[PDB]
Amino acid sequence: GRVIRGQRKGAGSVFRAHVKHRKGAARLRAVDFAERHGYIKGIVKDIIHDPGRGAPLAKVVFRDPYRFKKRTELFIAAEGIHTGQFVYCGKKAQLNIGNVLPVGTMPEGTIVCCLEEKPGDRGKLARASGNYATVISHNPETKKTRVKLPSGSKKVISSANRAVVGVVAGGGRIDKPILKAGRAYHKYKAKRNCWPRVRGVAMNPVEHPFGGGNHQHIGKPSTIRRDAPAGRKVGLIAARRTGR
Amino acid sequence: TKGTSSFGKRRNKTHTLCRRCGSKAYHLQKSTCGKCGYPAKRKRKYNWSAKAKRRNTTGTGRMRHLKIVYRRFRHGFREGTTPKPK
RNA sequence: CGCGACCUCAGAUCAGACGUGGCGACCCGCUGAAUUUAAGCAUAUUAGUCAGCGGAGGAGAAGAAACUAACCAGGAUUCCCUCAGUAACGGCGAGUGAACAGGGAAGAGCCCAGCGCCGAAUCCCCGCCCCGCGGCGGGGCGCGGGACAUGUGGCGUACGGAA
RNA sequence: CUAAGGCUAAAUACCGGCACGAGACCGAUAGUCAACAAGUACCGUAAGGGAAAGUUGAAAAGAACUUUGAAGAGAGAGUUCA
RNA sequence: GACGUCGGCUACCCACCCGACCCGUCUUGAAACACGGACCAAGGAGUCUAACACGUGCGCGAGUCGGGGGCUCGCACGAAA
RNA sequence: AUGCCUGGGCAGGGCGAAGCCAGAGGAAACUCUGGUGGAGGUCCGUAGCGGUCCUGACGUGCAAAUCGGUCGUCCGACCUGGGUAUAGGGGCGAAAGACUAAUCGAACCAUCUAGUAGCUGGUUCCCUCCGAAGUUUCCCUCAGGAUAGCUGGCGCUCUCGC
RNA sequence: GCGGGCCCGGGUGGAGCCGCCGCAGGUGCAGAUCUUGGUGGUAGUAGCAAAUAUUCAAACGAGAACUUUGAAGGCCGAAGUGGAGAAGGGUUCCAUGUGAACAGCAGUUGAACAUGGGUCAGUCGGUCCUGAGAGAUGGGCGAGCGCCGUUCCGAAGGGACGG
RNA sequence: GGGCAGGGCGCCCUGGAAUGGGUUCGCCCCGAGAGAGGGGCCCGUGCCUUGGAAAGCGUCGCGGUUCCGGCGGCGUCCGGUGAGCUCUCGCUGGCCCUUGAAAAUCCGGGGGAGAGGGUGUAAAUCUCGCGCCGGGCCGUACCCAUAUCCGCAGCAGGUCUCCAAGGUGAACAGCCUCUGGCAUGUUGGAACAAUGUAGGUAAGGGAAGUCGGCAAGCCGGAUCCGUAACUUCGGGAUAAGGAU
RNA sequence: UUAAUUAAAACAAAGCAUCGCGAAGGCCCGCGGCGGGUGUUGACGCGAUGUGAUUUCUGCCCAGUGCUCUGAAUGUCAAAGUGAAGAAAUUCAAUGAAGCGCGGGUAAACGGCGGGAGUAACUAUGACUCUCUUAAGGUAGCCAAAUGCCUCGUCAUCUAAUUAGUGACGCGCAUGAAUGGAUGAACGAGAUUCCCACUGUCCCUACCUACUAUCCAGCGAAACCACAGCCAAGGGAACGGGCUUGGCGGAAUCAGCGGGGAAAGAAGACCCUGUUGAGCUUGACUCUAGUCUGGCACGGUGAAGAGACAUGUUUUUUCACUGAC
RNA sequence: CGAUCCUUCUGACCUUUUGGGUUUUAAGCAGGAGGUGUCAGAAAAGUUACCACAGGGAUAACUGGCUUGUGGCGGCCAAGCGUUCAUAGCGACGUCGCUUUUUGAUCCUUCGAUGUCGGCUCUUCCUAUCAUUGUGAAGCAGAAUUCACCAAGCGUUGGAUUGUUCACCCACUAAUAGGGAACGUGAGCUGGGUUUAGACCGUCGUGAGACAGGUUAGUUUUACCCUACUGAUGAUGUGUUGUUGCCAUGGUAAUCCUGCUCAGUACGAGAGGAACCGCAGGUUCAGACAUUUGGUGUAUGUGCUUGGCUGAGGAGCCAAUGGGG
RNA sequence: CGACUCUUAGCGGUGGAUCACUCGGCUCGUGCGUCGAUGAAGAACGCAGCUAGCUGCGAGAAUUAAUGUGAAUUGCAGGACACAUUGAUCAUCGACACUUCGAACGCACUUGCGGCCCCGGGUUCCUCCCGGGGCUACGCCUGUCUGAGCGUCGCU
Ligand SMILES: [Zn+2]
Repeated sequence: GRVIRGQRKGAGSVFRAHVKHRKGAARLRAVDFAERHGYIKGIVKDIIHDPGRGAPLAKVVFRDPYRFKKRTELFIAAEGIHTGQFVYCGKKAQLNIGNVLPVGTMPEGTIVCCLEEKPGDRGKLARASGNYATVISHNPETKKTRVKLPSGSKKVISSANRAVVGVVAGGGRIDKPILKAGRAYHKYKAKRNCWPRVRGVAMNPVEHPFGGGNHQHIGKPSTIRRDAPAGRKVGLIAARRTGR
Repeated sequence: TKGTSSFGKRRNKTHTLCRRCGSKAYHLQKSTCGKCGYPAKRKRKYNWSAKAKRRNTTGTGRMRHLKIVYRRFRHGFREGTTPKPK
């Protein structure tokens, strides 16, 4: 009957992210001649808190070697980074915490964060709150490397793309229980309108396939094929095994 | 509550006077008339509202130019001449 | 290391003109249902219809066969009678449904590309003189410009044409 | 017959626009919603909805003037064939 | 029997005797404890087109026809004839 | 109804968490006593917000949902003005099929539309003559049709108290 | 005249109407919770009972319980029945005059009616800026009205100092 | 505007401190320089001064038939206070899996690209003190709510804010009063019948009425004692129960 | 939280456990686009669910319906391509993708978790034993519960009396373990039982006050209305104001009153019919967005290799380049 | 055992296949088959308690109508019970009736609506008589007792449980007899549970949903019209008024029990145990009245007090009746 | 005979029914068959001595000019006119004029901010300021001017 909840999130205008107070996109420095051949030095001016993000950000000031200007970047602060610290970026940068260098140069077993899944995308992998990627082994031929992601998947990546040494600052955030409806409400108010979740079983049979009936029961198997039309695909999406 | 109590708080208006048709239809938020479609170049009209179409037609207004056009056509659409003087 | 032609491509409050919108009874090009009928209802019917969009005129569209016919043949298009509620279509049910010929209203035929012949013989714009200028034309004088040979103009088009 | 190019009035249609003629049509609850300051008054935020409402008298000759009452209202008088 | 007397069946009012339940409709069955109904004035519902079938009237008659068009008028009567 | 932006507001009291001070005991670990502190989606409670009970008043009312008493909450998932975004098989919903301009299990206006009804209701002057049936069979037929039957009208072919 | 109906007499009325032979129709009302309009019983009835409260004297005035003045008694008891605003209304604001109509009694009163008057800004705000957001050009889609998008497939600054 | 009280400083100088010191309601600070002295800066909305007593107010008395925004005498003074109410400023803390806005506009700083006259003058004055001219357009009344808005209305409904006196009182609770506002909320008079609506009171019993303690009633503030079962050890709790 | 009958045991909530996704991605919007939301985002994230503080646990079952995994070891398998005879339309043959069949996993997926007999030195119950059956046959717990027809179950307490309340029993029509079981400090305008105090709820009503109701001055409606209104019996269409037989009846009214007018209201909400509909569901009949797969075109260059036909053709497998994208 | 349309087979030297000719193909004529079991022949799963519309009293859930199977009640015969003895009291095997206070059957009135159970209050009526008055009978010695007759005048209670009708228990009493009046009584009341919409549990269904299976919260509108009734002015006649009175007619009212004496008597082996007339009084009901007791109390009568206000004393007022004797 | 009530009749009340009128509709037919960037349709605001509405008009605002006709308009005054004079009113209308939005055009819609030229006040171009006048919207056609290209080329 009605359009079920979840379909209406795609259109937006209610479920859109609250991004007014956010400090901006957390991207690595753009690849250029300095980072490609040598290294560029920047100063960690300050560390700031990004609303709706567990990890704190760090403003780093570099100097552009083409015009008399000082560039500013919003890196994702690795754990241990402090203000008044020099960070070095590039192929010749030393292997220290808070230094973004290509994963090809760094040795095996290196722990990195804000990894670039593709060369030049300014860092996309393992950058949530405390997650980190592990460099497993390098393949000098074909210029490829193996990376263990926080989810446990091993991905083949290019050696050209860069990564920041160290884990992301702010680990152990999920250890503390929320303990309140209010804490969760304030957490999700800074992110999006998705916190109050109503069970489809408790819903009417017109706003959710699981609704209806004189008893609160699903009635049909929760596991559903992933090749199902929107509106019906609800519950466990293409579950392989559903047990404990 | 939904009735007399709710009718009390009708404090702010949504429609204003349109500057193309003169009706109080120009919607402030959408910036659209809904009676003539002011932001749209073309006048809004539909065949399913015959009475609404006849309310504002060519003959409804002054026709300050159309009447003189009709008179000029009737007399021959002539220009640049005067009747014989006394 | 620049300049000078050409091909593609931009800027102009460059000089001169053009379109926008409205009405929409009639017309043209699209999109386009359901009430209704079938004693239900799904193909059908309502129906290329209502609604929606775009485009002009005093009319518009169509129009001079890649036609109709099988006859001793007719000969652009449009409208009326008839063909005819016929051939034909359809859960061959409800229902839908032309065309040819014949008699009238009117009646008008034509033009390019190509093929080819002619010195681009062609066309547009700006200056001067004469006529006239309130739907800006005609002639003459301009080593004044432009378009055109990646094709303008005259002859010429299926009824043959050119020399 | 000669497609993949083009032009063309005539007989054709016209519930809109300008100006006319006509009626075995209705005659103010009828005929257009609208015979009259009608798409007017009015209603709804809006798309939109939408009325009721003609008649003194030939001629205002529309009752001068006296009188009761604060006045509305009367009683006389007068105009008019009425 | 003829200046306060005659005839007026019908219509005005009253009295008496008998009879007599409120109309329309559905229904086998309505006065119904079935439904509509305060009263009055105006309006108000089997029309028109087309296709048939039957019967009747008229004209012609193995014939019949006016559909459409044309000839007479500037249309009063005529968009008739 | 929800999301966002920009502003405003929320007396007086109770409980007395972290932290800190002093005293006493101890061999240490540390522990008791008296204070300071004012945290809490803390309690009573006003403004504000909402509407449990009397199934009170009224119930052609003050009111197409109001009034009295008693009520829950009142520092946080709080209340609220303005601007803005989501438009109808759509929106939104701490989820009641709740709200979407006094209408919501599909808003409002106009048109198709004088949509269809085997079902209700109604169906307009007089007199005269004739005058019925609820039965046959068939139909997804049982509140209806068709078909015979009952009926009326138009006649026509003949016989005759001639 | 069985009847539908019709012919005379009287009163009002003042300008058109009818009989017969034929034709034509939007042609006859008691009902349809019929449409429009008007009028009755109810009925001088229900009612003019939410938030404590008025009294005396005088003035104007034809007219006084409701107006004004003076005095007395009261209430709202500074989160007020006080003084100013925002949205909204648009002359409701002021003075004079009237009591035709409204203020569910009345009124000499009113926010009623009729006449006239009233809003004075560099400093108070709009105007300026941007927020959530809306919306052109470029580009793409779309039969089409238009839609998608606000930096995205752009030759995107017509600005400035010095020479 | 000038000056000074009064606050704040994460500002400087001398000096180096355990016998630890300074200090707040709490905190907190110190060899990365505490206490003790001398200074510096910011706000100074407060006090004095120009404005400014000329004007305003409270009184006493006159000019003027009347119009008349008049004329004059004086006063506008001295002190203390408070967890007192409101506003503002400044420190100090606690909370966030909340971190709590953009732009217009203005200013400061690094540099010397460039200018100046050459020994009495000049370029410059992010102009030091004056002097001259202009600032255009729109709204400006009133109501802002038991009668000026929306609910068919002069409707017990709804509608966003500022100002917030005295007494009692914990209190912006309720009640009484001052400034201010009004005639009791679309009418008055006469009696006080029955039904009612809203308040009360009742001998004895105390829920025996009723589906049901529905309704009403009981307790209620403060001070001093006391406070169980259970428990997540936080609570229960103003438990319960006593005296004033 | 249902504005306007339901403020609740309902919703939500932190806590707990699953599922998809490493970006040419997961979910979703969109007629359309190199479109858009999550996303100013990256597994401690986003999206979809179930249960719903703490403690103690979370038993067995994949037979059924789902979901998911690989798999030329393959039955079915459309279009396109290939071969065949025919004059051709053609039909036949081979080949043959995804999906269905075939094989595993998954129940904190949907869900489910039995019936007969014999048997212990009085009886009784019954350890224990036998047979038939499924994918296991309900485990720990709990209850005559908000869940129990019999039923007002049996026993004890609470009363003088209790279908109510509380504590134990399991025989449970038809309790039960994240369709979550048991417990549980604090709290609840949630539903019930008892006790103390309290009182007009009552015994049993009485009195007082204010505002109406009453009357008057002024102003003044509305619903409803076949005609109107006294009863007993009879018949009637089966309960009469009218009819029949009797009883009887007397102007105009005031304040109450609720027996009657089968009183007023809404063309009954219930039931049925209609070949009238709408909301919702699916193992109903036709379909459709979306999604997966196969074929043709955009779609090229180079290098090798193999099968088949045949004595050059097709299928082409793999590896490289970018010039399309 | 089967119409149209469609398919398939058979037959003709069968017709057409359109400008003519040939051959495939196709369309034709005739005769069979494939099937419509709802069988004169639609292609077709559910739910709605969120519901909607046109109608039906043709058709259900109320009452009232005919009948009385069933329920209740009463007779006829007599084999027997009754120590002997059928009829003191009963009565089998059979049989005849009465009632609509139970459930049944029919659908006659009502679906343009007759408000659907109980309880409270209130009036009247019936006897199929529980008790009281008057009597008959015994297996009646007294007491106690059942059976029957005239007989409805007066009575038929207070409570625990349950919404209950019904049902059981406690206590008192003469007795706690049975029923009707639209299963009396919702413009009289309550809404407790049937019976809207929100929810919880168990069973059933894949599902939406269903449950004479349980639980909780869930708006009870209007009289001023006519009649009936309670009261109040009144009304036609008596010439007008006043007086004191009569009376037809209606209504009707009192009821029951305890103690003393009789009397520990009659009777009786004993145990036990009366009755008539008298005296004192009580239950319920009816009509009044306030001397006393109690209640109310705003004579707002008189003191006492909290907050505030007239400067204070005095005298006062405000705080919807300030509170309290 | 009273009051009230029922019927009929006369007159008088509410009501506007019937009839008779009609500067209005409906239908058919004929001719013409015409809008706009030189600014359309429509809308807003103003214009009369007394003027609210309708109609008419656009700061030249109940109408200007010209032609035709020839003594009025009128609800009242004022009156212009000598009606032997282009001369009152009317019709025609060919000249002039035509405020603000609106395809609406400098950007937006507040009636706010501007740019490039000219003129006047101010000035003695001296830039401000004030007022007035003309341009400044998109797409597109021809031509002109200025430009870009590691596109194709020939000389140095
Ligand atoms: Zn408009």
